[PDB]
Amino acid sequence: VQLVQSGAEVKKPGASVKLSCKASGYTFSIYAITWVRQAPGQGLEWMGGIIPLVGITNYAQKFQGRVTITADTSTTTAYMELSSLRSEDTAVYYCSRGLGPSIETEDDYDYSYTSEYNLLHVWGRGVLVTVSSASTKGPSVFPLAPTAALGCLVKDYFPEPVTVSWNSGALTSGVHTFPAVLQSSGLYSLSSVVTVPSSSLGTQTYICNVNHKPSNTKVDKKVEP
Amino acid sequence: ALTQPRSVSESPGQSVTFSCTGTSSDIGGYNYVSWFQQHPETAPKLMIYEVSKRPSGVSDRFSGSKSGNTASLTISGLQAEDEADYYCSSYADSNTLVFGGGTRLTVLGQPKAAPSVTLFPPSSEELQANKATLVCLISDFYPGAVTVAWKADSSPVKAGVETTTPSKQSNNKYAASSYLSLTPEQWKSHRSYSCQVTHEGSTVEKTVAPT
Repeated sequence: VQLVQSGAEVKKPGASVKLSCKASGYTFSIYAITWVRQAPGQGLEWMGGIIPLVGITNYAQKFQGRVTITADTSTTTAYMELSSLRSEDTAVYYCSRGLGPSIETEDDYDYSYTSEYNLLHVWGRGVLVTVSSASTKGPSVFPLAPTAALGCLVKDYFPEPVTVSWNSGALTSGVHTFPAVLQSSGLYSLSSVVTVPSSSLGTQTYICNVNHKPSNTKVDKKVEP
Repeated sequence: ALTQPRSVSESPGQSVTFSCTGTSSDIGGYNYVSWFQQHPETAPKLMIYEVSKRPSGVSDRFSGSKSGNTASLTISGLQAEDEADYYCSSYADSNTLVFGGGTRLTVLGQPKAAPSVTLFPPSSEELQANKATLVCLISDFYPGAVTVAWKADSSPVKAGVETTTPSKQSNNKYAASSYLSLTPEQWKSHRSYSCQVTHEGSTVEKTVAPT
Protein backbone atom coordinates (compact mmCIF):
# COMPACT_ATOMS: atom_id res chain seq x y z
CA VAL A 1 0.00 0.00 0.00
CA GLN A 2 2.71 2.47 1.01
CA LEU A 3 6.45 2.76 1.63
CA VAL A 4 7.05 5.68 4.01
CA GLN A 5 10.60 6.93 3.41
CA SER A 6 12.66 9.13 5.70
CA GLY A 7 13.21 12.87 5.34
CA ALA A 8 16.21 14.48 3.64
CA GLU A 9 19.74 13.77 4.88
CA VAL A 10 23.09 15.44 4.18
CA LYS A 11 26.41 13.84 5.14
CA LYS A 12 30.11 14.60 4.92
CA PRO A 13 32.49 12.44 2.87
CA GLY A 14 33.62 9.29 4.63
CA ALA A 15 30.61 9.35 6.97
CA SER A 16 27.68 6.90 7.14
CA VAL A 17 24.00 7.24 6.28
CA LYS A 18 21.24 4.80 7.27
CA LEU A 19 17.97 5.10 5.35
CA SER A 20 14.66 3.70 6.59
CA CYS A 21 11.72 2.43 4.52
CA LYS A 22 8.61 1.82 6.64
CA ALA A 23 5.80 -0.13 4.98
CA SER A 24 2.07 -0.23 5.70
CA GLY A 25 -0.96 -1.99 4.23
CA TYR A 26 0.58 -5.40 3.49
CA THR A 27 2.34 -8.22 5.32
CA PHE A 28 5.86 -6.82 5.54
CA SER A 29 7.95 -9.94 6.14
CA ILE A 30 7.15 -12.06 3.07
CA TYR A 31 7.44 -9.31 0.44
CA ALA A 32 10.96 -8.38 -0.68
CA ILE A 33 12.27 -4.81 -0.57
CA THR A 34 15.03 -3.56 -2.88
CA TRP A 35 16.83 -0.21 -2.87
CA VAL A 36 17.24 1.73 -6.13
CA ARG A 37 19.45 4.82 -6.28
CA GLN A 38 19.30 7.60 -8.88
CA ALA A 39 22.06 10.21 -8.92
CA PRO A 40 20.95 13.77 -9.79
CA GLY A 41 20.19 13.82 -13.51
CA GLN A 42 21.27 10.21 -13.95
CA GLY A 43 19.82 6.78 -14.60
CA LEU A 44 18.43 4.46 -11.96
CA GLU A 45 20.91 2.18 -10.21
CA TRP A 46 20.28 -1.06 -8.32
CA MET A 47 21.86 -1.53 -4.89
CA GLY A 48 20.30 -4.54 -3.19
CA GLY A 49 17.34 -5.98 -1.36
CA ILE A 50 16.24 -8.15 1.53
CA ILE A 51 13.49 -10.64 2.38
CA PRO A 52 12.62 -9.60 5.96
CA LEU A 53 11.18 -12.94 7.09
CA VAL A 54 14.41 -14.87 6.47
CA GLY A 55 16.76 -11.87 6.48
CA ILE A 56 18.49 -12.78 3.21
CA THR A 57 20.37 -9.94 1.51
CA ASN A 58 21.54 -9.69 -2.11
CA TYR A 59 23.88 -6.76 -2.77
CA ALA A 60 25.42 -5.31 -5.91
CA GLN A 61 29.17 -5.75 -6.32
CA LYS A 62 29.46 -1.97 -6.79
CA PHE A 63 28.50 -1.58 -3.10
CA GLN A 64 29.88 -4.73 -1.44
CA GLY A 65 31.42 -4.00 1.95
CA ARG A 66 29.67 -0.65 2.40
CA VAL A 67 25.94 -1.24 1.90
CA THR A 68 24.12 -3.18 4.64
CA ILE A 69 20.40 -3.79 4.05
CA THR A 70 18.49 -4.85 7.17
CA ALA A 71 14.92 -5.00 8.45
CA ASP A 72 13.16 -5.04 11.84
CA THR A 73 9.77 -6.66 11.25
CA SER A 74 8.87 -5.57 14.79
CA THR A 75 8.27 -2.17 13.16
CA THR A 76 7.95 -3.32 9.51
CA THR A 77 10.85 -1.06 8.54
CA ALA A 78 13.79 -1.84 6.26
CA TYR A 79 17.10 0.02 6.57
CA MET A 80 19.88 0.50 4.01
CA GLU A 81 23.07 1.89 5.56
CA LEU A 82 25.79 3.09 3.18
CA SER A 83 29.22 3.53 4.77
CA SER A 84 32.27 5.39 3.47
CA LEU A 85 30.05 7.94 1.77
CA ARG A 86 31.47 9.77 -1.23
CA SER A 87 30.79 12.99 -3.08
CA GLU A 88 29.82 10.68 -5.96
CA ASP A 89 27.29 8.86 -3.74
CA THR A 90 25.00 11.91 -3.74
CA ALA A 91 21.70 10.72 -5.20
CA VAL A 92 18.02 10.07 -4.51
CA TYR A 93 17.45 6.74 -2.74
CA TYR A 94 14.31 4.70 -3.42
CA CYS A 95 12.93 1.52 -1.86
CA SER A 96 10.57 -0.66 -3.89
CA ARG A 97 8.39 -3.64 -3.01
CA GLY A 98 7.59 -6.44 -5.42
CA LEU A 99 4.26 -7.21 -7.02
CA GLY A 100 3.87 -10.42 -5.03
CA PRO A 101 5.41 -12.27 -2.09
CA SER A 102 8.91 -13.70 -2.33
CA ILE A 103 8.26 -16.32 0.38
CA GLU A 104 5.12 -18.45 0.50
CA THR A 105 3.70 -21.11 2.78
CA GLU A 106 2.98 -24.05 0.50
CA ASP A 107 0.80 -26.46 2.53
CA ASP A 108 2.70 -28.45 5.15
CA TYR A 109 2.94 -24.81 6.33
CA ASP A 110 6.66 -24.99 5.48
CA TYR A 111 8.23 -22.07 3.60
CA SER A 112 8.95 -22.01 -0.13
CA TYR A 113 10.63 -19.17 -2.00
CA THR A 114 8.87 -17.95 -5.12
CA SER A 115 10.97 -17.43 -8.25
CA GLU A 116 12.67 -14.24 -9.45
CA TYR A 117 9.53 -12.12 -9.31
CA ASN A 118 9.31 -8.61 -10.74
CA LEU A 119 10.38 -6.95 -7.48
CA LEU A 120 9.91 -3.18 -8.36
CA HIS A 121 6.24 -2.19 -8.13
CA VAL A 122 5.56 -0.04 -5.04
CA TRP A 123 8.04 2.82 -4.70
CA GLY A 124 8.79 5.18 -1.85
CA ARG A 125 8.92 8.95 -2.13
CA GLY A 126 12.72 8.80 -2.07
CA VAL A 127 15.34 10.51 0.07
CA LEU A 128 18.08 12.86 -1.12
CA VAL A 129 21.53 12.20 0.36
CA THR A 130 23.89 14.99 -0.66
CA VAL A 131 27.39 13.86 0.33
CA SER A 132 29.70 16.88 0.27
CA SER A 133 32.30 18.48 2.52
CA ALA A 134 30.83 21.98 2.12
CA SER A 135 29.43 23.14 5.45
CA THR A 136 26.34 25.25 6.11
CA LYS A 137 26.82 28.80 4.86
CA GLY A 138 24.56 31.81 4.46
CA PRO A 139 24.10 33.50 1.10
CA SER A 140 25.86 36.71 0.11
CA VAL A 141 23.17 38.80 -1.56
CA PHE A 142 24.43 41.11 -4.30
CA PRO A 143 22.19 43.59 -6.16
CA LEU A 144 21.75 43.28 -9.93
CA ALA A 145 20.92 46.88 -10.79
CA PRO A 146 18.89 47.79 -13.94
CA THR A 147 10.75 47.98 -19.74
CA ALA A 148 13.53 47.62 -17.16
CA ALA A 149 14.85 44.48 -15.46
CA LEU A 150 16.56 44.06 -12.09
CA GLY A 151 17.16 41.23 -9.67
CA CYS A 152 19.08 39.75 -6.76
CA LEU A 153 22.08 37.42 -6.92
CA VAL A 154 22.23 34.84 -4.12
CA LYS A 155 25.76 33.43 -4.26
CA ASP A 156 27.92 31.00 -2.27
CA TYR A 157 25.34 29.33 -0.04
CA PHE A 158 24.76 25.76 1.11
CA PRO A 159 22.67 23.65 1.35
CA GLU A 160 19.34 24.00 -0.45
CA PRO A 161 17.05 25.90 -0.49
CA VAL A 162 16.80 29.71 -0.37
CA THR A 163 13.47 31.52 -0.71
CA VAL A 164 13.39 34.91 -2.46
CA SER A 165 10.44 37.31 -2.28
CA TRP A 166 10.32 40.87 -3.63
CA ASN A 167 8.93 43.80 -1.63
CA SER A 168 8.38 41.37 1.25
CA GLY A 169 5.82 39.48 -0.80
CA ALA A 170 4.21 42.51 -2.46
CA LEU A 171 5.69 42.49 -5.97
CA THR A 172 4.61 39.16 -7.49
CA SER A 173 4.32 39.95 -11.21
CA GLY A 174 6.87 39.13 -13.89
CA VAL A 175 9.35 37.60 -11.42
CA HIS A 176 11.61 34.67 -12.33
CA THR A 177 13.42 32.69 -9.61
CA PHE A 178 15.89 30.58 -11.54
CA PRO A 179 17.26 27.23 -10.33
CA ALA A 180 20.48 27.29 -8.36
CA VAL A 181 23.81 26.23 -9.87
CA LEU A 182 26.24 24.06 -7.90
CA GLN A 183 29.72 25.38 -8.66
CA SER A 184 33.04 23.56 -8.34
CA SER A 185 33.39 25.01 -4.82
CA GLY A 186 30.37 22.98 -3.66
CA LEU A 187 28.23 26.04 -2.85
CA TYR A 188 25.00 26.72 -4.72
CA SER A 189 24.35 30.10 -6.35
CA LEU A 190 20.89 31.31 -7.38
CA SER A 191 19.46 34.35 -9.16
CA SER A 192 16.10 36.13 -9.03
CA VAL A 193 14.98 38.97 -11.31
CA VAL A 194 11.82 40.97 -11.97
CA THR A 195 10.42 42.90 -14.93
CA VAL A 196 9.13 46.34 -13.94
CA PRO A 197 8.22 49.55 -15.78
CA SER A 198 11.16 51.77 -16.68
CA SER A 199 9.40 54.84 -15.27
CA SER A 200 9.15 53.33 -11.77
CA LEU A 201 12.90 52.72 -11.40
CA GLY A 202 13.35 55.98 -9.50
CA THR A 203 9.97 55.98 -7.73
CA GLN A 204 9.26 52.42 -6.51
CA THR A 205 11.78 50.79 -4.17
CA TYR A 206 12.45 47.10 -4.84
CA ILE A 207 13.64 44.88 -1.97
CA CYS A 208 14.35 41.15 -2.25
CA ASN A 209 13.91 39.10 0.93
CA VAL A 210 16.31 36.15 0.94
CA ASN A 211 15.72 33.48 3.58
CA HIS A 212 17.95 30.48 4.32
CA LYS A 213 16.66 28.17 7.04
CA PRO A 214 19.76 25.89 6.98
CA SER A 215 21.99 28.81 8.02
CA ASN A 216 19.23 30.70 9.90
CA THR A 217 19.87 33.74 7.69
CA LYS A 218 17.34 36.26 6.39
CA VAL A 219 18.48 39.13 4.16
CA ASP A 220 16.70 42.18 2.76
CA LYS A 221 18.38 43.88 -0.20
CA LYS A 222 17.55 47.04 -2.16
CA VAL A 223 18.12 47.27 -5.92
CA GLU A 224 18.35 50.77 -7.38
CA PRO A 225 19.66 52.16 -10.71
CA ALA B 1 24.47 -3.19 -20.30
CA LEU B 2 20.86 -2.24 -21.17
CA THR B 3 21.65 0.41 -23.76
CA GLN B 4 18.81 2.74 -24.73
CA PRO B 5 18.43 5.63 -27.19
CA ARG B 6 19.40 8.91 -25.57
CA SER B 7 16.05 10.54 -26.34
CA VAL B 8 12.98 10.19 -28.55
CA SER B 9 10.47 12.79 -29.73
CA GLU B 10 7.15 12.48 -31.54
CA SER B 11 3.91 14.33 -32.25
CA PRO B 12 0.73 13.75 -30.23
CA GLY B 13 -1.47 11.00 -31.62
CA GLN B 14 1.51 9.28 -33.26
CA SER B 15 2.96 5.97 -32.12
CA VAL B 16 6.39 6.04 -30.46
CA THR B 17 8.65 3.15 -29.47
CA PHE B 18 11.78 2.69 -27.38
CA SER B 19 14.61 0.16 -27.68
CA CYS B 20 16.37 -1.68 -24.84
CA THR B 21 19.47 -3.58 -25.96
CA GLY B 22 21.18 -6.13 -23.74
CA THR B 23 23.32 -9.26 -23.59
CA SER B 24 22.36 -12.95 -23.61
CA SER B 25 22.07 -13.14 -19.81
CA ASP B 26 20.36 -9.74 -19.44
CA ILE B 27 17.28 -9.53 -21.68
CA GLY B 28 17.21 -12.65 -23.84
CA GLY B 29 18.26 -14.63 -20.77
CA TYR B 30 15.02 -14.08 -18.85
CA ASN B 31 11.53 -12.75 -19.57
CA TYR B 32 11.48 -10.16 -16.78
CA VAL B 33 12.00 -6.95 -18.75
CA SER B 34 9.98 -4.02 -17.41
CA TRP B 35 9.63 -0.37 -18.41
CA PHE B 36 9.29 2.59 -16.03
CA GLN B 37 7.95 6.11 -16.55
CA GLN B 38 9.55 8.84 -14.43
CA HIS B 39 8.47 12.47 -14.46
CA PRO B 40 10.89 15.09 -13.12
CA GLU B 41 11.25 15.12 -9.33
CA THR B 42 9.02 12.06 -8.91
CA ALA B 43 9.51 8.36 -8.26
CA PRO B 44 9.50 6.10 -11.34
CA LYS B 45 6.31 4.25 -12.23
CA LEU B 46 6.08 0.73 -13.63
CA MET B 47 4.39 0.66 -17.06
CA ILE B 48 5.20 -2.84 -18.38
CA TYR B 49 6.37 -5.94 -16.53
CA GLU B 50 7.33 -9.46 -17.60
CA VAL B 51 8.14 -8.13 -21.09
CA SER B 52 4.60 -7.32 -22.24
CA LYS B 53 2.29 -7.31 -19.21
CA ARG B 54 0.66 -3.99 -18.28
CA PRO B 55 -0.06 -3.53 -14.55
CA SER B 56 -3.48 -2.35 -13.45
CA GLY B 57 -4.16 1.31 -14.16
CA VAL B 58 -1.74 1.64 -17.09
CA SER B 59 -3.41 3.00 -20.21
CA ASP B 60 -3.71 0.42 -22.98
CA ARG B 61 -1.52 2.72 -25.12
CA PHE B 62 1.69 1.39 -23.57
CA SER B 63 2.71 -2.00 -24.96
CA GLY B 64 5.86 -4.03 -24.40
CA SER B 65 7.55 -6.45 -26.78
CA LYS B 66 10.77 -8.44 -27.03
CA SER B 67 12.80 -9.89 -29.92
CA GLY B 68 16.09 -11.46 -28.88
CA ASN B 69 18.31 -9.26 -26.72
CA THR B 70 16.25 -6.09 -27.34
CA ALA B 71 12.93 -5.07 -25.80
CA SER B 72 10.60 -2.30 -26.92
CA LEU B 73 8.07 0.05 -25.32
CA THR B 74 5.43 1.50 -27.65
CA ILE B 75 3.14 4.42 -26.76
CA SER B 76 0.40 4.73 -29.36
CA GLY B 77 -1.78 7.83 -29.35
CA LEU B 78 0.99 9.88 -27.78
CA GLN B 79 -0.24 12.59 -25.41
CA ALA B 80 1.28 15.52 -23.55
CA GLU B 81 1.06 13.67 -20.22
CA ASP B 82 3.43 11.05 -21.70
CA GLU B 83 6.38 13.47 -21.44
CA ALA B 84 8.95 11.90 -19.10
CA ASP B 85 11.96 9.60 -18.95
CA TYR B 86 11.46 5.89 -19.62
CA TYR B 87 13.74 3.17 -18.23
CA CYS B 88 13.85 -0.54 -18.99
CA SER B 89 14.82 -3.17 -16.43
CA SER B 90 15.56 -6.88 -16.44
CA TYR B 91 16.91 -9.62 -14.21
CA ALA B 92 20.33 -11.12 -14.87
CA ASP B 93 22.36 -14.16 -13.95
CA SER B 94 23.85 -14.14 -10.43
CA ASN B 95 20.57 -12.72 -9.04
CA THR B 96 21.15 -9.15 -10.18
CA LEU B 97 19.07 -6.28 -11.55
CA VAL B 98 20.26 -4.08 -14.42
CA PHE B 99 18.88 -0.75 -15.63
CA GLY B 100 18.93 1.17 -18.89
CA GLY B 101 20.20 4.68 -19.46
CA GLY B 102 16.77 6.20 -20.00
CA THR B 103 15.02 7.83 -22.96
CA ARG B 104 13.72 11.41 -22.83
CA LEU B 105 10.35 11.41 -24.61
CA THR B 106 9.20 14.90 -25.66
CA VAL B 107 5.80 15.68 -27.16
CA LEU B 108 5.93 18.70 -29.49
CA GLY B 109 2.71 20.17 -28.13
CA GLN B 110 3.78 23.84 -28.23
CA PRO B 111 4.94 26.32 -30.87
CA LYS B 112 8.58 27.35 -31.11
CA ALA B 113 9.28 30.32 -28.80
CA ALA B 114 12.70 31.94 -28.89
CA PRO B 115 14.46 32.45 -25.54
CA SER B 116 14.46 35.73 -23.62
CA VAL B 117 18.03 36.50 -22.53
CA THR B 118 19.15 39.11 -19.99
CA LEU B 119 22.78 39.71 -19.01
CA PHE B 120 23.99 41.28 -15.75
CA PRO B 121 27.62 42.35 -15.20
CA PRO B 122 29.45 41.88 -11.89
CA SER B 123 27.96 44.16 -9.26
CA SER B 124 30.37 46.67 -7.75
CA GLU B 125 29.36 45.33 -4.34
CA GLU B 126 30.42 41.88 -5.53
CA LEU B 127 33.63 43.22 -7.09
CA GLN B 128 34.60 44.59 -3.67
CA ALA B 129 34.52 40.92 -2.58
CA ASN B 130 37.17 39.95 -5.18
CA LYS B 131 34.64 38.11 -7.38
CA ALA B 132 33.28 39.10 -10.80
CA THR B 133 30.28 36.90 -11.64
CA LEU B 134 28.43 37.51 -14.90
CA VAL B 135 24.83 36.26 -14.75
CA CYS B 136 23.03 35.31 -17.96
CA LEU B 137 19.33 34.53 -17.61
CA ILE B 138 17.29 32.58 -20.18
CA SER B 139 13.51 32.37 -19.86
CA ASP B 140 10.26 31.86 -21.79
CA PHE B 141 11.32 29.50 -24.57
CA TYR B 142 10.19 26.18 -26.05
CA PRO B 143 11.32 23.46 -26.48
CA GLY B 144 13.57 23.38 -23.41
CA ALA B 145 16.85 23.00 -25.29
CA VAL B 146 19.35 25.86 -25.62
CA THR B 147 23.11 26.28 -25.97
CA VAL B 148 25.01 29.11 -24.26
CA ALA B 149 28.43 30.39 -25.36
CA TRP B 150 30.40 33.12 -23.57
CA LYS B 151 32.38 35.66 -25.60
CA ALA B 152 34.95 38.12 -24.24
CA ASP B 153 35.91 40.73 -26.85
CA SER B 154 34.14 38.49 -29.40
CA SER B 155 36.64 35.73 -28.45
CA PRO B 156 35.25 32.49 -26.98
CA VAL B 157 35.96 31.75 -23.32
CA LYS B 158 35.05 28.39 -21.76
CA ALA B 159 36.93 28.96 -18.49
CA GLY B 160 34.78 28.97 -15.36
CA VAL B 161 31.31 28.71 -16.90
CA GLU B 162 28.46 26.80 -15.24
CA THR B 163 24.94 26.73 -16.70
CA THR B 164 21.90 25.19 -15.03
CA THR B 165 19.76 22.64 -16.83
CA PRO B 166 16.47 23.96 -18.28
CA SER B 167 13.33 23.52 -16.19
CA LYS B 168 9.55 23.86 -16.50
CA GLN B 169 7.97 27.26 -15.90
CA SER B 170 4.42 27.97 -14.77
CA ASN B 171 3.52 28.80 -18.39
CA ASN B 172 5.00 25.46 -19.58
CA LYS B 173 8.02 27.31 -21.01
CA TYR B 174 11.60 26.55 -19.92
CA ALA B 175 14.15 28.48 -17.87
CA ALA B 176 17.93 28.36 -17.50
CA SER B 177 20.75 30.56 -16.20
CA SER B 178 24.46 30.68 -17.04
CA TYR B 179 27.13 32.20 -14.78
CA LEU B 180 30.58 33.32 -15.95
CA SER B 181 32.83 33.57 -12.89
CA LEU B 182 35.81 35.87 -13.51
CA THR B 183 38.41 37.48 -11.31
CA PRO B 184 38.07 41.25 -10.82
CA GLU B 185 41.14 41.82 -13.00
CA GLN B 186 39.78 39.66 -15.82
CA TRP B 187 36.38 41.37 -15.88
CA LYS B 188 38.16 44.70 -16.42
CA SER B 189 40.76 43.29 -18.84
CA HIS B 190 38.28 43.02 -21.75
CA ARG B 191 36.19 45.78 -23.29
CA SER B 192 32.97 43.75 -23.41
CA TYR B 193 31.52 40.31 -22.73
CA SER B 194 28.77 38.51 -24.64
CA CYS B 195 26.23 35.83 -23.70
CA GLN B 196 24.99 34.08 -26.85
CA VAL B 197 22.08 31.66 -26.35
CA THR B 198 21.21 29.50 -29.36
CA HIS B 199 17.73 27.93 -29.45
CA GLU B 200 16.50 25.86 -32.40
CA GLY B 201 19.21 27.35 -34.60
CA SER B 202 18.07 30.84 -33.56
CA THR B 203 20.76 32.64 -31.54
CA VAL B 204 20.37 35.67 -29.25
CA GLU B 205 23.34 37.77 -28.11
CA LYS B 206 23.51 40.07 -25.08
CA THR B 207 26.71 41.87 -24.09
CA VAL B 208 27.99 43.96 -21.18
CA ALA B 209 30.97 46.23 -20.62
CA PRO B 210 32.85 47.32 -17.48
CA THR B 211 31.82 50.94 -18.21
